Amino acid sequence: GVDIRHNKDRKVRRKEPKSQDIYLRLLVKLYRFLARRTNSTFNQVVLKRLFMSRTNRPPLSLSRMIRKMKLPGRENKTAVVVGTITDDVRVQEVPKLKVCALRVTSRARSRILRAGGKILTFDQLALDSPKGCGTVLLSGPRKGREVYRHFGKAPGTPHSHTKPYVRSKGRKFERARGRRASRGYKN
Amino acid sequence: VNVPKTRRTFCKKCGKHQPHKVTQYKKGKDSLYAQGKRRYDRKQSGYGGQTKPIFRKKAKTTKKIVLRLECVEPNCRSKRMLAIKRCKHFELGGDKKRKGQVIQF
Amino acid sequence: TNTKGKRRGTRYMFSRPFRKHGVVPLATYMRIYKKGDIVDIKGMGTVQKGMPHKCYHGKTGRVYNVTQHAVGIVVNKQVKGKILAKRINVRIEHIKHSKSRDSFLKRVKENDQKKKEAKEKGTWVQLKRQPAPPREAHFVRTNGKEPELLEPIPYEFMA
Amino acid sequence: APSRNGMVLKPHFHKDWQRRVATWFNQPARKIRRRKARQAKARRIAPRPASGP
RNA sequence: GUCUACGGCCAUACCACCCUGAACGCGCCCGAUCUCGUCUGAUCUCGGAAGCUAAGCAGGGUCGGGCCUGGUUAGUACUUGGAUGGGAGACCGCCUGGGAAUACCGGGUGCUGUAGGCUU
RNA sequence: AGUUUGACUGGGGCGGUACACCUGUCAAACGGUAACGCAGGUGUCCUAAGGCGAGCUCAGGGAGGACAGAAACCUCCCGUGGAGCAGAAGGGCAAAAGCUCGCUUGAUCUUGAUUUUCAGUACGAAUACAGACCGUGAAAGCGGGGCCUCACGAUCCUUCUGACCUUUUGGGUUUUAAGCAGGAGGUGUCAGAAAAGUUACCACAGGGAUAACUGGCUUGUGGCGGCCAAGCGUUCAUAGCGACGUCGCUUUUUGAUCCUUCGAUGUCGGCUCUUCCUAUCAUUGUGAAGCAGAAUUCACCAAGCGUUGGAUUGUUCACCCA
RNA sequence: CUCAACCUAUUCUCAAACUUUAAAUGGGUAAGAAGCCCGGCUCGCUGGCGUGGAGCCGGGCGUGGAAUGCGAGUGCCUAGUGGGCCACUUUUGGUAAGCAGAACUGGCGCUGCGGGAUGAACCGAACGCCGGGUUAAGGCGCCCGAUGCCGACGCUCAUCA
RNA sequence: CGACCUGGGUAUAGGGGCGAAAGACUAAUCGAACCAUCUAGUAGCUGGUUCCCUCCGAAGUUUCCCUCAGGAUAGCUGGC
RNA sequence: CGAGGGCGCACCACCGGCCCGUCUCGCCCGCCGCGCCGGGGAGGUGGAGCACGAGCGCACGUGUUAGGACCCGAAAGAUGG
Ligand SMILES: [Mg+2]
Ligand SMILES: [Mg+2]
Ligand SMILES: [Mg+2]
Ligand SMILES: [Mg+2]
Ligand SMILES: [Mg+2]
Ligand SMILES: [Mg+2]
Ligand SMILES: [Mg+2]
Ligand SMILES: [Mg+2]
Ligand SMILES: [Mg+2]
Ligand SMILES: [Mg+2]
Ligand SMILES: [Mg+2]
Ligand SMILES: [Mg+2]
Ligand SMILES: [Mg+2]
Ligand SMILES: [Mg+2]
Ligand SMILES: [Mg+2]
Ligand SMILES: [Mg+2]
Ligand SMILES: [Mg+2]
Ligand SMILES: [Mg+2]
Ligand SMILES: [Mg+2]
Ligand SMILES: [Mg+2]
Ligand SMILES: [Mg+2]
Ligand SMILES: [Mg+2]
Ligand SMILES: [Mg+2]
Ligand SMILES: [Mg+2]
Ligand SMILES: [Mg+2]
Ligand SMILES: [Mg+2]
Ligand SMILES: [Mg+2]
Ligand SMILES: [Mg+2]
Ligand SMILES: [Mg+2]
Ligand SMILES: [Mg+2]
Ligand SMILES: [Mg+2]
Ligand SMILES: [Mg+2]
Ligand SMILES: [Mg+2]
Ligand SMILES: [Mg+2]
Ligand SMILES: [Zn+2]
Repeated sequence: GVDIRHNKDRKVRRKEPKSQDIYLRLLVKLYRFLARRTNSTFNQVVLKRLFMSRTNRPPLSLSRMIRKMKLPGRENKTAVVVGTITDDVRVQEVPKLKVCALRVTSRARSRILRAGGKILTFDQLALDSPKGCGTVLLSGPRKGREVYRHFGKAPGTPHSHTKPYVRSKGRKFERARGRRASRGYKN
Repeated sequence: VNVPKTRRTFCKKCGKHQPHKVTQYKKGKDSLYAQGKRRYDRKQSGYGGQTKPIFRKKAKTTKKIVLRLECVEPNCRSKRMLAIKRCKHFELGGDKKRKGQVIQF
Repeated sequence: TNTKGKRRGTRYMFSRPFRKHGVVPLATYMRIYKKGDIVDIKGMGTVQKGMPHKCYHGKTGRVYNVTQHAVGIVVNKQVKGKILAKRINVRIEHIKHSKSRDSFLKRVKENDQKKKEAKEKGTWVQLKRQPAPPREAHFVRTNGKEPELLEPIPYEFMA
Repeated sequence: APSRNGMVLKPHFHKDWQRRVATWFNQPARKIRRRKARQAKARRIAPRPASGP
């Protein structure tokens, strides 16, 4: 026998979408071919993102996209997000944007198009830039979710600022002993 | 232990060290209208007997002495609670000890 | 079973060396400790204030904070299956500069100077250390003197 | 017993709740019955407004 | 070649006894008016300058004690890892690496920083 | 009438506390490390034994000095601490941390960080800071308790202290009550129920995680041997013995342990009956003697054959009669 | 004159809770680009000082500053377990124990296979279903594969080998 | 020949009765009858727990607990 | 292909900044109520915060829990007969 350990042999990663959506699987076929037959690493990143789950494909807001596309040298580049583009009602001026997204909210789409912008699907992006040249690959905030407030060190340990799980918030719900020096301790 | 009847210590109201009269704090009488006493009396009324634990397993033989300090400034009679360590015998303003003194025969 | 006393088992650990009791020499108070230098936590027992715990005696750390009489040291401690970096406040009597970092800084300065000089002189020189190589081939003269014959001695009962 | 992180839960199922359970399988029948009664009342008060005063 | 003031390392610097000490210096030394302390101007504090190197101090000495550093003890004691080695065991040998401490026998007996003097 | 009647534990009970802590050792030169391991300690004590500054030097010994002596006081000399520092122990400490004085209250008011146990939770204890106000000292500084390692305590309730503070339910005033912050009253089973027995009249769920009987390991104790040979044997170590020592064997004693068995291996003795062992009482054959004979004693080959009748006692054992 | 005590120089024998000296094995750290070297700026901290320290802004340096091996980093949810036992060595209590209790590594538990006749743990070696070859530990009179070698040298006679 | 035996009729009913007393007897049940229900009472304890192949693969340890046949906690595991 | 150079997603570490509580210090401002009125600043510190949203609904899986609660099992307790 050989002296090796087999507990890390199988790498845990998406090799395909768990989704049964046929349009998603079709453009997965398209970008699988593109990744295999081109040297571009953009295609590989896009394919692995297409495999991902919804929590790993967070929505990207219009404001965040505009802010990332306003950076110097990104003029006339295509903003590519593997996910949904969301309207942000906190912004008032929408510039002319060339955009490729898996999904676009109806209000975001109307705002982008009335601002003179252009919206593409991923097959159109493959026909436009097959190697992903002239693109800005964006992503929504991956940790912008409520669960990440509860993740981390336990709430009852020193120097932890993680939210606890409480059915209600109020002065009677997890505020006395272990939360203030007057009631035992605080940490 | 023995502590003098006066000491010059910090007064929070004045913001500086002032003389203070030192006395021994004694627990006041129960109000009978404190909310815990009211709840206890309501709970005890009726049938059911005793409804709260009765300790009856004492182990400590001493208490932490509490000194009641009062600022001697007439414009500031502010009081404070100072706790000293546990002692079996406590004296306030006793006679000072002497070093080169004969022990009484 | 064992007590949890802070100085349990330090009977020799915090004691002074033989005929080295008394007044602490003042160069120890004159040493300069900056942030980022490496110090060994000894833990002498003449001074009781600011004394490190026994698990830090013989450990080396990096200074991160300097106060009037003490320093803050980031020192690794192993707790079962994890190593974690503790921050301890130690008075300067219980630490001294680690000379491994001194030797390494000397070697870096030597390497930089030698590289700058070697580019100017033209030829190439070796900068990495290497492990002790196998011994070279050499000759051993006898100098006309026959090698001495060695014979194991008989056994005799000493005492 | 609590298991790792969680929410302290207080279910109100200590009181023989299974004897008092109100199923709603008669909800579509009740909607039909009320609708028919409304239609009959509207027919009864023939020109008067159906909803009432 | 040395000393004084302040020191770093803290006996190669300590301890015992003996010898020598030029010049500055350091002292011993003279006194209690003031300053200041005492049972006591002994110590401490102060004002001095007749005398003296007797003492401290410095240097040297001693088949000196100690201390420091070597050899020896000794590849000994002990020890990492190995064997279907030995032995009834107690223990012991070997392989693979590391490796002491006494007794005993030698050598040494302060180096030095800053500031300031003396030494033709 | 309802309920309770702790835990650990070489079974349980009784006994102890190894139940919360501290010192040295175990512990195998980092740290950690168990046993109802060993040697001990703790629930306090202190207005100074806390804080500064100053000045001194301690234990012990030697040599002297009226009463004065082995110890009363005074003087000189030696004195690395051989004393003292509240206590257990360990560490530490000499113009100290000890002793004596002087002045004092840093043993005060605050926010955080950190260390120790640790889950890197709390408490306790501790370290380094920072902000106040002070103490002392000429000052540098030192001090927020005790030279360091122990000396202690949640929720709820109560009590006190603090803000010309918040609420007290339609508004306002005033009592009252409720809060916010910090002390205290305590849980020693010391992360903290409010708690007496008995059951052979007993019950249930279980446990070979755990005792009482066999068996197994062991053999202290019991029993049986050997080696040495100071002595006993009128003399003579060894015919027969064997002190001081020392090496074994046996599992017919009693302990030790808890491996098997608690959905059960019927637990003393006797009676009945068979077989086996030898460490041989007799009988066969021998050797030795302090073997004249008779009797007896020691040893060898040796378990073929035999080893009984009764009084008392449940007895096994025991004792007596024959 | 003798015997004590006392002192001095020696002498025999020791320590888990003694120690001057003091291993082996062991524990920590370092072996660079987050580094090195130049200039400059900020500061309410510190201060004789253009001081000190820290922070910040530019610039230049690659011989990538021991060996060897390996792809790493990071998050969420989470079952079972929380009776252990054995062996080398260290080691405590005990007369000892297939006893009770620790340390280290490995194992059994969870594990079959070759060998130890037999056997949870010893020795070898870990396992998909097969063919060929070769070994380990162990063996080769017969059981029972293999010495049916003209094996080498000695030792030993046991009426409990 | 008696505090004698016995039929039938009556009275006493469950924490109650009755007992020349044994916790005896009270419909083969008595240190609290029997019947139905609350009730599928609770059980840290015992027993059982149903198809295949493939891959990964433990713990009997730390801390706290009226904790010691159990839990929570960290560790070790798997999956994503 | 490409030494170098640039813009830098998400995410991570760090430094700043902002909001509420609470301390320390301090000087201003506002007015149909000049007040025991109201607002502001700097420096620490407590918060399950902000800092160009990620949620909601539905379905499925796993885990925990209350329920007969994976299945079977007491000795008992109560009500009425
Ligand atoms: Mg595997
Ligand atoms: Mg202290
Ligand atoms: Mg209507
Ligand atoms: Mg000498
Ligand atoms: Mg060797
Ligand atoms: Mg060790
Ligand atoms: Mg250790
Ligand atoms: Mg002094
Ligand atoms: Mg302060
Ligand atoms: Mg407890
Ligand atoms: Mg058993
Ligand atoms: Mg015996
Ligand atoms: Mg004789
Ligand atoms: Mg049977
Ligand atoms: Mg039978
Ligand atoms: Mg025989
Ligand atoms: Mg064992
Ligand atoms: Mg098992
Ligand atoms: Mg395994
Ligand atoms: Mg196996
Ligand atoms: Mg086999
Ligand atoms: Mg065998
Ligand atoms: Mg084969
Ligand atoms: Mg064979
Ligand atoms: Mg054959
Ligand atoms: Mg034999
Ligand atoms: Mg009875
Ligand atoms: Mg049932
Ligand atoms: Mg409890
Ligand atoms: Mg069981
Ligand atoms: Mg920040
Ligand atoms: Mg969960
Ligand atoms: Mg059931
Ligand atoms: Mg009951
Ligand atoms: Zn006052």
